[PDB]
Amino acid sequence: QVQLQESGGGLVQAGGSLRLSCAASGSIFSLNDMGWYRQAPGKLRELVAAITSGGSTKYADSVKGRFTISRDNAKNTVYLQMNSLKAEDTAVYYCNAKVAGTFSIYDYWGQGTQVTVSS
Amino acid sequence: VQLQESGGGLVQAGGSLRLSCAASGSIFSLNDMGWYRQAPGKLRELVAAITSGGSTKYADSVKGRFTISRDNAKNTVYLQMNSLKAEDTAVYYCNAKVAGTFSIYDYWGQGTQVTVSSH
Amino acid sequence: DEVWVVGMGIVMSLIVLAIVFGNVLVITAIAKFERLQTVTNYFITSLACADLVMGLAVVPFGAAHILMKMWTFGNFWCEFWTSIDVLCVTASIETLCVIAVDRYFAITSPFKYQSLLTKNKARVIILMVWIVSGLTSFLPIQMHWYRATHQEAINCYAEETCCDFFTNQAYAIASSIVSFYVPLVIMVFVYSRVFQEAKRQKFCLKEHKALKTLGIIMGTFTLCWLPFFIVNIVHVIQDNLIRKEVYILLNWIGYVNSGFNPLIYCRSPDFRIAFQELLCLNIFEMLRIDEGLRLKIYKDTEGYYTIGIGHLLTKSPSLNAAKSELDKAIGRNTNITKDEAEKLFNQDVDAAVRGILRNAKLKPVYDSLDAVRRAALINMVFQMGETGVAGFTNSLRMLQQKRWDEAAVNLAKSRWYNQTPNRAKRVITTFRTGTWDAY
Amino acid sequence: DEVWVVGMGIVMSLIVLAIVFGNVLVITAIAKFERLQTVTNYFITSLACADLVMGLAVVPFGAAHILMKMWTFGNFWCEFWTSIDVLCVTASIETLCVIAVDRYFAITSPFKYQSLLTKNKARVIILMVWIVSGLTSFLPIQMHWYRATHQEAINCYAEETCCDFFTNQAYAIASSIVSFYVPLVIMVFVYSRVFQEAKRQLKFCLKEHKALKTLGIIMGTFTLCWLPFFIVNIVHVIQDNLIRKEVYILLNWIGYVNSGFNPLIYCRSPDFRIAFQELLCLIFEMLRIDEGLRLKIYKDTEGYYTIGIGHLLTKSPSLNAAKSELDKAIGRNTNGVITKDEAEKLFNQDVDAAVRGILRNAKLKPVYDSLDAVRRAALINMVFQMGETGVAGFTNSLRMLQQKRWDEAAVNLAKSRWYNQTPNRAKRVITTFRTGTWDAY
Ligand SMILES: CCCCCCCCCCC(CCCCCCCCCC)(CO[C@@H]1O[C@H](CO)[C@@H](O[C@H]2O[C@H](CO)[C@@H](O)[C@H](O)[C@H]2O)[C@H](O)[C@H]1O)CO[C@@H]1O[C@H](CO)[C@@H](O[C@H]2O[C@H](CO)[C@@H](O)[C@H](O)[C@H]2O)[C@H](O)[C@H]1O
Ligand SMILES: CCCc1ccccc1OC[C@@H](O)CNCCCc1cn(CCCCc2ccc(OC[C@@H](O)CNC(C)C)cc2)nn1
Ligand SMILES: CCCc1ccccc1OC[C@@H](O)CNCCCc1cn(CCCCc2ccc(OC[C@@H](O)CNC(C)C)cc2)nn1
Repeated sequence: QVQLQESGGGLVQAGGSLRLSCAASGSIFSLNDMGWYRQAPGKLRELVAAITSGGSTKYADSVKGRFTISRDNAKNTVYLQMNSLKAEDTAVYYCNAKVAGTFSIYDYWGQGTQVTVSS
Repeated sequence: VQLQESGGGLVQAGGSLRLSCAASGSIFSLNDMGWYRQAPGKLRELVAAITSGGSTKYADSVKGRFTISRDNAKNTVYLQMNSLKAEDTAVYYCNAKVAGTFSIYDYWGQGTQVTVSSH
Repeated sequence: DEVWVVGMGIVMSLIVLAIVFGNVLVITAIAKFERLQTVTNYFITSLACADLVMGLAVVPFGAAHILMKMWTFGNFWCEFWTSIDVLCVTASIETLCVIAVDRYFAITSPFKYQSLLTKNKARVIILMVWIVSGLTSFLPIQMHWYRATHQEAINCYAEETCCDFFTNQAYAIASSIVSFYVPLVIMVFVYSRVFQEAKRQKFCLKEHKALKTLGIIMGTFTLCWLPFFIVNIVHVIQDNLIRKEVYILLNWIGYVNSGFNPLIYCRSPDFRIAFQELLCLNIFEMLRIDEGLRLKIYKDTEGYYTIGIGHLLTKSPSLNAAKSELDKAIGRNTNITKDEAEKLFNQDVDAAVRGILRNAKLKPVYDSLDAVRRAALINMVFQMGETGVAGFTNSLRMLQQKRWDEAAVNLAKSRWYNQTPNRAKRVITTFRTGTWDAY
Repeated sequence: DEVWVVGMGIVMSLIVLAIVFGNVLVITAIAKFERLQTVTNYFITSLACADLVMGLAVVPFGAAHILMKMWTFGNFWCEFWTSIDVLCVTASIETLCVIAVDRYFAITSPFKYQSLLTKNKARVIILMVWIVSGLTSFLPIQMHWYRATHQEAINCYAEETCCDFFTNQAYAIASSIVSFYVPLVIMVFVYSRVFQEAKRQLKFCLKEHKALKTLGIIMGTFTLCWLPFFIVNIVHVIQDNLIRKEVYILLNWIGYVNSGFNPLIYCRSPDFRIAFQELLCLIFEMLRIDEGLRLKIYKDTEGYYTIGIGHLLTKSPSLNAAKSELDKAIGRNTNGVITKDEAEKLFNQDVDAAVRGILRNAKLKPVYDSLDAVRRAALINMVFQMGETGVAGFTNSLRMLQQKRWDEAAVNLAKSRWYNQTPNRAKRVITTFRTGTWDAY
């Protein structure tokens, strides 16, 4: 019953920068935990960054210092600022929402969006 | 808060039409609503008012020929004028009353015009 | 009667164990799994702590008191044993309605079933519930306000062998009201609107079934403690015909309720999967109920390659032809996610509603229906298409004529009503009533 | 000397007279006038009914007791008189505490000052507060749970002519806590976060934000009037009779005259003040404060024709050009006058300009992002007032602001030609620049 829409992917030369952004609707975005995942080719779906509704943020070790996750509750959107891009960062990036219901928390994913880097 | 009218057309006498009004900036649930008309050479006049609880009041000159109604889900209020007469021709305005701390405030839309055409 | 002594010992000891065992199983499950970190679960965690302290500090000593027919632990524990007793009972009834109110503000919020509280805000609430019910339960007892003045009490108060709870009837009623009836009444009222708002926006959706579980938690609680609390305000308003064998028996109905909640929680699938691991072992909503959701490709009732919430991928028998357009709609080559199954549903439903408005035999019918029976019409156009829904003009015009009971007898003779009868009867019954009673 | 007894009788009669007058006046306004039918005012009402009962049922008999030097009404009214006295003080703080919580659910919702309550829901909550407050006041006294067991209490309880309120040490503390302190500190806590979420979401310049201050004063005086009585109550009960009875009876009368104070705190609101006068025969919100709002064409400080919320019409001096531009802007023949809906439809458009016109202006964009949100608006204000023409035309402070040298940036703008024309709005925004806070709005 909630929806997610990524935006802002594509190509860029290595060392470039991108700003992926995901807008959510269907819940109080303030009370939800948010995070970004990527699925590189020939690899498994891994977390890159997560922001909790309280603000705390963990990052994937490969992207620590290069990517910054951030939140804007006024617009129901969460931002991944991909900086100092490397060819290894090539993956379909996913927006995740964790919405708590009665006895359990529910997971919600975006369609995804591609990021190709060039050495 | 802001109001947004729609639904003004030329109608032959005895015809009918309905008016719409969208609203933002408050809890449309809690606000009283109503339409007012003003014909050139005539002062602004109340035509129909739907209170927040759902009570309805209609002008005597138009009683039994007009139905004010609201849908708090879509944030709108409706007025189904039927049996239009040449006298009903006026500019119709949408009113929303939004209560504050010590006093209640008035808000109006930009306006729409209705004109009944004789033969 | 020594047979009675040992036999009751095993039952009481079994009772004490079931309380401690199941409640610790709840506290552990909510503490382990992140999937279970919800505000409602945090209230359930403290609710379990009330039942846990019952099974440790209350039910045992009361079991020892009965079979020994005498109090053994001196006077100091006696005043404490009954203060912890009241502390547990008052905290549960307050916490049970802090749930019913939290559930209410949630069903009037964008994500129905989503609490409006912060996890740390929910912690503070629980902290005050214990801090308040502790004041209103210990202070009256540690300060002697309950105490009676008949010599039979003044002697029992003096001997460290008698620990019977003699109370002046001012305490007996006042405390019975503020700490039981007042929260109980608020709860039963607040949560009743919760159930109502749930069907206005029965009991088939998952989180709906969860709210009926929250209801059963409240329900069995009131049923186990109300006899004790009823026959004690009458026992003071009318002079005593309540013999003590019965008062402590109806109170033990309240004691065993502490073992009930872990069992009741096995109604949630989410909790069972936690337990099993711990032991080494609205139109859109209406159609998800009766179309189901499946993330692969499956054969439906007529044999076609469907997927998701009842989307016919094809009529051809070749699964090559099923995938051929399964990936034509998603965007990738799926060879689909739960989120992909969702937006294909929201796009299939609108196709069935425009498909109702582009049919001159259905549009006049759909125009005159309410919100509910419109949804009942879209459920037929979804399962069949507007061409087949244009079929029974007899029923189609009976619905328009507002002859509901008549339209409901004709629809139950269609081939539709016997190829999918359980679902058909739900769409016809909501035609009849205009409400959501069947969904 | 009988001079004192008739002097206080006159002084006490007026006190009772003031209380009943000003509170019938308040109840009348909210009932007569349809503008004042707010949920916040339904609480204002029962607050005045609680003050009216004190003026009629309580205060006069307490005046008779002091002057007659004894209780002349028997022991039935004596226990009824006090159970009413405490009903009015508990039903009040329980309402002044509902206001503070209702105004909290109002400032966290889109319209910052809209109650989330229905009128009907507002008035079953009132009925509840009175029922509950009565059962936690009348019941413990009419059931004698307050009664002390020392000999003086016992002898006073037996004299039809003695009506002191001797209480057992448990009741004195368990009542003051549940009936006063608990709603007191919930109020002082919850409302202080109403005040700061207001100053956060931008002091006390908006009209409604002064209404919140007006409520805060009601609570503010109520606390100060009844708190000395309730502190000396606790110090005596716990320790010993170190409190005299003439000091206890005076500290009590401070909370007594409080009942006549709310109606004049209400004169702070323009709404009640014009209502009483008829009864008695007689950045968005930042610029709205600093600009004002006028529905007719006026001339700004520099002589230019302006309308609405500081919306410039034309640099031309021909009023006909100002009206012609205004008609093109509004889309009808205004003849110099517009409506509030149109005026801030323009204002919303005119603010959008002042931000885009600084997105595109030389070195004056880097200073914009060099500053925080509270100073971004303090410069969008200067643009709104003067465009990117003049605020870009004093780079001395612009560099001073970029280099975060604000104590310096604030002295330069205090000499700027702009300072001497609009001095007061000059320093409110200069302070918003220096202190980086909403302190001046
Ligand atoms: C706004 C908030 C107010 C809150 C209330 C403030 C708390 C204070 C009220 C406490 C309270 C009732 C509690 C009722 C239940 C309510 C609690 C429920 C809490 C929620 C869950 C019990 O108070 C207790 O009474 C006990 C007496 O047994 C005594 O206990 C121990 O005493 C011994 C050693 O202490 C020791 O031998 C033994 O151990 C106990 O005997 C306690 O010391 C004493 O504190 C007061 O009870 C009232 O006391 C009055 C005594 O004069 C009495 O009046 C009588 O005398 C009058 C002339 O004097 C005469 O005119 C009246 O006709 C007459 O009747 C009332 O009849 C009685 O009702
Ligand atoms: C009345 C309000 C109780 C209550 C209020 C709030 C929240 C929770 C509340 O309860 C929680 C129960 O878990 C309490 N367990 C019972 C005590 C523990 C206990 C039980 N046993 C057995 C012996 C009983 C024999 C007896 C008979 C009559 C007595 O006196 C009657 C009168 O004095 C008390 N009035 C009550 C009937 C209202 C006293 C003892 N001895 N001690
Ligand atoms: C315990 C909290 C009271 C309270 C609770 C809730 C809400 C509001 C509350 O307050 C209401 C005020 O309107 C005070 N009204 C009482 C004086 C009104 C009164 C005056 N008169 C005669 C003269 C009084 C002089 C006197 C002094 C000391 C006395 O001894 C009492 C002793 O117990 C002191 N302890 C108390 C502080 C609790 C008795 C009389 N007899 N009665």
